Amino acid sequence: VFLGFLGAAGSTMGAASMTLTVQARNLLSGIVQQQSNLLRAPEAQQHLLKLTVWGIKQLQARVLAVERYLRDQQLLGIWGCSGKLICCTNVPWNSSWSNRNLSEIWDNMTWLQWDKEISNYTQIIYGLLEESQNQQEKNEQDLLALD
Amino acid sequence: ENLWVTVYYGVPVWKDAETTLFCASDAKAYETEKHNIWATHACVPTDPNPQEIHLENVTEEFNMWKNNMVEQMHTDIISLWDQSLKPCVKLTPLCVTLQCTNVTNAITDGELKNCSFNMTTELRDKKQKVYSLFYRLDVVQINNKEYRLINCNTSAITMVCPKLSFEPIPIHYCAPAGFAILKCKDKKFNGTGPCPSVSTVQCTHGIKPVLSTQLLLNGSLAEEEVMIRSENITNNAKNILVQFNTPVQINCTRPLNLTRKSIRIGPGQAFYAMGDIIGDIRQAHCNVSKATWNETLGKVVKQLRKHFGNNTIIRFANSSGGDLEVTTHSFNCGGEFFYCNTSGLFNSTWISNSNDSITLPCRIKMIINMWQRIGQAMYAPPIQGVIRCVSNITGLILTRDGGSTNSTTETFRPGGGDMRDNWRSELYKYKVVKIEPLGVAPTRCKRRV
Amino acid sequence: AITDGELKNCSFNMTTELRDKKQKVYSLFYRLDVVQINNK
Ligand SMILES: *[C@@H]1O[C@H](CO)[C@@H](O[C@@H]2O[C@H](CO)[C@@H](O[C@@H]3O[C@H](CO)[C@@H](O)[C@H](O[C@H]4O[C@H](CO)[C@@H](O)[C@H](O)[C@@H]4O)[C@@H]3O)[C@H](O)[C@H]2NC(C)=O)[C@H](O)[C@H]1NC(C)=O
Ligand SMILES: *[C@@H]1O[C@H](CO)[C@@H](O[C@@H]2O[C@H](CO)[C@@H](O[C@@H]3O[C@H](CO)[C@@H](O)[C@H](O)[C@@H]3O)[C@H](O)[C@H]2NC(C)=O)[C@H](O)[C@H]1NC(C)=O
Ligand SMILES: *[C@@H]1O[C@H](CO)[C@@H](O[C@@H]2O[C@H](CO)[C@@H](O)[C@H](O)[C@H]2NC(C)=O)[C@H](O)[C@H]1NC(C)=O
Ligand SMILES: *[C@@H]1O[C@H](CO)[C@@H](O[C@@H]2O[C@H](CO)[C@@H](O)[C@H](O)[C@H]2NC(C)=O)[C@H](O)[C@H]1NC(C)=O
Ligand SMILES: *[C@@H]1O[C@H](CO)[C@@H](O[C@@H]2O[C@H](CO)[C@@H](O)[C@H](O)[C@H]2NC(C)=O)[C@H](O)[C@H]1NC(C)=O
Ligand SMILES: *[C@@H]1O[C@H](CO)[C@@H](O[C@@H]2O[C@H](CO)[C@@H](O)[C@H](O)[C@H]2NC(C)=O)[C@H](O)[C@H]1NC(C)=O
Ligand SMILES: *[C@@H]1O[C@H](CO)[C@@H](O[C@@H]2O[C@H](CO)[C@@H](O)[C@H](O)[C@H]2NC(C)=O)[C@H](O)[C@H]1NC(C)=O
Ligand SMILES: *[C@@H]1O[C@H](CO)[C@@H](O[C@@H]2O[C@H](CO)[C@@H](O)[C@H](O)[C@H]2NC(C)=O)[C@H](O)[C@H]1NC(C)=O
Ligand SMILES: *[C@@H]1O[C@H](CO)[C@@H](O[C@@H]2O[C@H](CO)[C@@H](O)[C@H](O)[C@H]2NC(C)=O)[C@H](O)[C@H]1NC(C)=O
Ligand SMILES: *[C@@H]1O[C@H](CO)[C@@H](O[C@@H]2O[C@H](CO)[C@@H](O)[C@H](O)[C@H]2NC(C)=O)[C@H](O)[C@H]1NC(C)=O
Ligand SMILES: *[C@@H]1O[C@H](CO)[C@@H](O[C@@H]2O[C@H](CO)[C@@H](O)[C@H](O)[C@H]2NC(C)=O)[C@H](O)[C@H]1NC(C)=O
Ligand SMILES: *[C@@H]1O[C@H](CO)[C@@H](O[C@@H]2O[C@H](CO)[C@@H](O)[C@H](O)[C@H]2NC(C)=O)[C@H](O)[C@H]1NC(C)=O
Ligand SMILES: *[C@@H]1O[C@H](CO)[C@@H](O[C@@H]2O[C@H](CO)[C@@H](O)[C@H](O)[C@H]2NC(C)=O)[C@H](O)[C@H]1NC(C)=O
Ligand SMILES: *[C@@H]1O[C@H](CO)[C@@H](O)[C@H](O)[C@H]1NC(C)=O
Ligand SMILES: *[C@@H]1O[C@H](CO)[C@@H](O)[C@H](O)[C@H]1NC(C)=O
Ligand SMILES: *[C@@H]1O[C@H](CO)[C@@H](O)[C@H](O)[C@H]1NC(C)=O
Ligand SMILES: *[C@@H]1O[C@H](CO)[C@@H](O)[C@H](O)[C@H]1NC(C)=O
Ligand SMILES: *[C@@H]1O[C@H](CO)[C@@H](O)[C@H](O)[C@H]1NC(C)=O
Ligand SMILES: *[C@@H]1O[C@H](CO)[C@@H](O)[C@H](O)[C@H]1NC(C)=O
Repeated sequence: VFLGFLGAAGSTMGAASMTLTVQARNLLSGIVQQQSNLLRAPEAQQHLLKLTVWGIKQLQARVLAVERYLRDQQLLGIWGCSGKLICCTNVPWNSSWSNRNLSEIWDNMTWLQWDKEISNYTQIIYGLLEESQNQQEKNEQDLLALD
Repeated sequence: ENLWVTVYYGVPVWKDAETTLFCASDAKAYETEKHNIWATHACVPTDPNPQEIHLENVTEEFNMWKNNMVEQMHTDIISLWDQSLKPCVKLTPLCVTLQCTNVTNAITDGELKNCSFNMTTELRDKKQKVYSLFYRLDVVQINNKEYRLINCNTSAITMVCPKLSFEPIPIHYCAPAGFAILKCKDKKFNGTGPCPSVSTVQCTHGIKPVLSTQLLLNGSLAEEEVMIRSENITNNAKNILVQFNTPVQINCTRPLNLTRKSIRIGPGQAFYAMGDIIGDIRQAHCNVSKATWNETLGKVVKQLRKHFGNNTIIRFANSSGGDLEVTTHSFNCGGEFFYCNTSGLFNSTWISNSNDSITLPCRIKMIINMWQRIGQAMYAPPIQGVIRCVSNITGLILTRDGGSTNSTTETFRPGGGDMRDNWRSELYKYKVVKIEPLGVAPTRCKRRV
Repeated sequence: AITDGELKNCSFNMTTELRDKKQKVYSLFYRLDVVQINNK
């Protein structure tokens, strides 16, 4: 079931992982409400300057929405999994990062309070993702070619 | 347990953010409609279908006293007026000497003055005598007798174009992609702390920009009871926002009839002035009903006493000084600028136990300076015919005196001049959030070498 | 008494507030920024 944009914000990590295509298409293709910026046929002079001063403020939010989108899509290409909305990266979950056990996480926690606990360690979890992919692409695949 | 990171994109989580929103006004054909300063070249036609996706289990913290939507609405309003008035004609020739006189022959309490001055014809070497009918607030004395306008020292009085129209039209504030707006639906929300019922909205409801003081016209109502709302209630310098659950109607008029002259200035640029009183001289006034006003104060007193004490005496006084913008009630209706005397509404005591309307006398001036910028002033061209207005009063802006004595008698006065109380009383239930799609979580997946 | 002057002391008309009345004003211009037409 699709509840609309952000509808699974209060559900569990287990029950909100059904709805990942909603916050992806409304992260870019909610811009269909902004393509009206090709306005109606304007009249003569007298506020020809007001037409372009407010034209940039409409276009900074168009360009800024695009070039914050690509750098988070490219980062999945560094880790080895581009395109896929679910990928698996083969990096061992160090037990100093977090806690309990696998099963009280997906059943009675939400993603918001989960993001709080693991935000403190996110720059070191992103550190091992670009290292277990580089070891595979330049070492393993060119060795399994010739051998 | 030996687990492996998996990576999820599209996960519904948020961080708080600050950004600039979309004007997003409503729109029609408007094929003959005059360019309107509030929208036109700023807005885009509105999504006709907002979807209010109700969230489950979410409890978010809002704060209306540190919001940025109020702080950028006050900046856009100055920038919407300052960009429309670039092409408009300056009234630099009218800083001359005026041979004026009274209009009536028997003074009872006069209002208008009848003047005379020179003005260029088509060919700009010939001068002719022209007259007009200026109000006495907009004319000061130099030294039969000789008068001049109120601001020939410092200001360039820019005549507002006649093809313009200033009027409340509902603006919908929208967020661009990657951003979202959250609306509270709790009916006891005093303005801070957790809101246990949150729903994401694409675009807010249409607020009607009306610039008034001491009273909030055409606002949004409450839900069950009267909602009293302030920041640090024991602090004197903080205003007290009041919001009604039922509207209190008002009826306003200018009962004298007027026409327009067409005194030209230059090639293609004319000037409008008051010409004749076709009828009889009458004071502009406004009516508030009395039995509805005395019951609407029966609720504001009732829930003031939960903040101060049951056995206290609550009194209303009227004012203590200032300019016309903060001692009186300002409008913008029908194209003119009314400043009504409200010392008849805010006058009663409360002691903890049909058709007669209250009349309010009202002044008119046509050289206004809004936001008091140095050396700038506007001018409203006269409207042909009598003016009629009907409005609701939904809310007040009181303030508390509070010196250090021991008495049990509080006194509350209406308050005026800061426009951020008009906007903060409407966008209180909102907050903008950011959407962060990437996330990490442990599982048993293993890339498969 | 001239030793080698630099400044010059001038006089001209200027509009008051009301732009039909003219008054005498002065200033002190350098001699490089003033040229001669034809007291004087
Ligand atoms: C609070 O809200 C109320 C409710 O909307 C609002 O009252 C509205 O005031 C406007 C003022 O512009 C009214 O619009 C006028 O209505 C009269 C009715 O006969 C028309 O004649 C007018 O048409 C003229 O409009 C221009 C004026 O010069 C001209 O260019 C044009 O050619 C016409 O001559 C105009 O439509 C509106 O009708 C009322 N609304 C209702 C329901 O009566 C009030 O103004 C708000 N309060 C404040 C302080 O703004
Ligand atoms: C608007 O509503 C909010 C919440 O409904 C009010 O906040 C509440 O403020 C009181 C102030 O006394 C807080 O009580 C105090 O709590 C602290 C511990 O936090 C304690 O040390 C004090 O002895 C006292 O009990 C109360 O906690 C707080 N509510 C919440 C949920 O935290 C706020 O006061 C209201 N505004 C006005 C103007 O009334
Ligand atoms: C709020 O989240 C809970 C998850 O804890 C949703 O599911 C409820 O979970 C409790 C405990 O697991 C059960 O006792 C309830 O029966 C569950 N609800 C239903 C409808 O089965 C809960 O649905 C969410 N809140 C709302 C209003 O939907
Ligand atoms: C035109 O009306 C004004 C407004 O009443 C009259 O103003 C008076 O001006 C004198 C001059 O000092 C004051 O002493 C009075 O107090 C003013 N008010 C009244 C009611 O007299 C003015 O006199 C009128 N014009 C003429 C020519 O009489
Ligand atoms: C304002 O003053 C002007 C003149 O200063 C008045 O216009 C005169 O009205 C009489 C009517 O009895 C005519 O005979 C004159 O020819 C008019 N003079 C000009 C120059 O047109 C005007 O009536 C006065 N307005 C009011 C309201 O008293
Ligand atoms: C322009 O400013 C002057 C200076 O304030 C005004 O003339 C009067 O000047 C004396 C002494 O400087 C003050 O004590 C008076 O209060 C001034 N009168 C007023 C009404 O301010 C002059 O009137 C001003 N002109 C305009 C058109 O405002
Ligand atoms: C205000 O004055 C105007 C005239 O300046 C009045 O308009 C006139 O109304 C009568 C009666 O309908 C017509 O016979 C005239 O042709 C109208 N004159 C013009 C120039 O249109 C208007 O009715 C007055 N308004 C009020 C409320 O009395
Ligand atoms: C404000 O004016 C309106 C008219 O525009 C008044 O409404 C009328 O009130 C009388 C008396 O109750 C009724 O007989 C009429 O039927 C009403 N008009 C309509 C169109 O319904 C209203 O009473 C006035 N308000 C105040 C406070 O004076
Ligand atoms: C309401 O405000 C007015 C002024 O805003 C006050 O009027 C003054 O009243 C005193 C009498 O106590 C007079 O001597 C003053 O001349 C008045 N001021 C003016 C400018 O005329 C009034 O006191 C306030 N309160 C009430 C209950 O009317
Ligand atoms: C606002 O209105 C009140 C009355 O509704 C005005 O108070 C009057 O002030 C004059 C000035 O001396 C007195 O002659 C009256 O007797 C007062 N009326 C009452 C009922 O006391 C008040 O002055 C008005 N505001 C302003 C700024 O003039
Ligand atoms: C001003 O207040 C009146 C009174 O609420 C509004 O008119 C309608 O009044 C009826 C009463 O029979 C209510 O049931 C309606 O909900 C009111 N609104 C509408 C849109 O019909 C009037 O709308 C108010 N003015 C504004 C601008 O909202
Ligand atoms: C003001 O100073 C100038 C600069 O010295 C004097 O200019 C002289 O102008 C005459 C006119 O032809 C020349 O012949 C001289 O060579 C200039 N210089 C000197 C040093 O005399 C001028 O004379 C002075 N003004 C008056 C009124 O004497
Ligand atoms: C420049 O010239 C002006 C006049 O042309 C001088 O101003 C006069 O100074 C005397 C002082 O003795 C006053 O009595 C006069 O009233 C002033 N005149 C005016 C119009 O203000 C000024 O002193 C000269 N400057 C220099 C540096 O010599
Ligand atoms: C786990 O994390 C801690 C601190 O972040 C680090 O010292 C340790 O080497 C990590 N790895 C293990 C225990 O395998
Ligand atoms: C996980 O840990 C909790 C507390 O640390 C414990 O109660 C539970 O038995 C553990 N095992 C599971 C959920 O299989
Ligand atoms: C986050 O990091 C700070 C700085 O080391 C630390 O004090 C805090 O306890 C950490 N919080 C969590 C939940 O790990
Ligand atoms: C309003 O009604 C109350 C209660 O009936 C009464 O005490 C009071 O005198 C009335 N008038 C005013 C101006 O408060
Ligand atoms: C004031 O009145 C309210 C009304 O219910 C009551 O709850 C409260 O206890 C009273 N306070 C005092 C101090 O009497
Ligand atoms: C202020 O209140 C007094 C006392 O009720 C009353 O006599 C007076 O008329 C009121 N003032 C106005 C302007 O109505």
